[PDB]
Amino acid sequence: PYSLHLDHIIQKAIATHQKRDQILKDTEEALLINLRDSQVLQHKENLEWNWNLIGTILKWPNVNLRNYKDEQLHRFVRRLLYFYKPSSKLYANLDLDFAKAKQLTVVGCQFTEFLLESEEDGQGYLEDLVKDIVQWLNASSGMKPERSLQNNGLLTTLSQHYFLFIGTLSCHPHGVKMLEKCSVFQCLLNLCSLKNQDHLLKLTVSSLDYSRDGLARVILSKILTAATDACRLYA
Amino acid sequence: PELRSTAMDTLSSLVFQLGKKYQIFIPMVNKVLVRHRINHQRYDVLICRIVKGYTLADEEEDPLIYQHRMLR
Ligand SMILES: Nc1ncnc2c1ncn2[C@@H]1O[C@H](COP(=O)(O)OP(=O)(O)OP(O)(O)=S)[C@@H](O)[C@H]1O
Repeated sequence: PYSLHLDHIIQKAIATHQKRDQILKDTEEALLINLRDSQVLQHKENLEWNWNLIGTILKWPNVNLRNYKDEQLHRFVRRLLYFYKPSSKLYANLDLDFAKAKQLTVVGCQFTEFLLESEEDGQGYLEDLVKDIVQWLNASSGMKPERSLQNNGLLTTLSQHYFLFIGTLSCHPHGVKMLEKCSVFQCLLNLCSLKNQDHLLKLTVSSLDYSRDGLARVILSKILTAATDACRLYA
Repeated sequence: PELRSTAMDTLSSLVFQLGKKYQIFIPMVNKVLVRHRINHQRYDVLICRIVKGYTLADEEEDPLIYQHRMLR
């Protein structure tokens, strides 16, 4: 898979096919060495961080912000949250064909699932991130009277990858609950009815997860039954 | 005890070419690594991307293809 949506789809299908029919500890020391060499806490300048090391801290098994209560890790996740939010205008402004574009998106997906990996301590960051995402998507979709037109910013920058975060938020059973705690599914339900933007329905119909029964199949059925004819054909 | 860093760098440069073909060797080397408290940062990055998935296209890739695509 060349793309990152089809990659997540095939990985989720392989994961559920493996899950239907049935590592190092590094407590506090090596974690501190890895977050020291990661260069996130030394300086706030973006694009100079060591993103391989960030991916290795976020994808290590037993570090999940629930068993290692250290203030440096909270500083690290707060800096990554402020970088990844679209309101701060840092990640959502880098254009396509970038030198490191797929890596930042992969790190973002594993970061927003790492936040969900602590279901009792990872609310204050995840709720803020998904509220900022739905705020940006309501601002760009046309639910506001300011401009109702930002197709020139979604189509050529990395800010179109914020559906993939919702995609990797939609697979887990605790993910749909957090996604419905904010007004995300209703926002896509109102997005289904508009007539001017057809690319957003292509983005949301190829990102969500339809493995289990819920509100994700209702959006797919609403696009399939009542939508634009081109979007209906693509669905 | 003195050839640890050079052998770990050689091991990291070797397992960068091997994709999921090295996943069978990880519990064999992990005993020797935790026995003498050997920590290498690039090897940790590589085995973190090997055990837990990074993407699907980069794992199990011809290394000459990568060297050609990075030379350009
Ligand atoms: N480009 C940036 N990347 C990360 N953080 C930034 C960036 N630019 C400004 N910041 C600020 O850094 C804040 C997060 O830092 P904290 O998690 O509070 O760690 P900190 O070291 O206490 O920060 P300060 O500035 O010393 S209070 C962001 O919410 C912003 O206030």
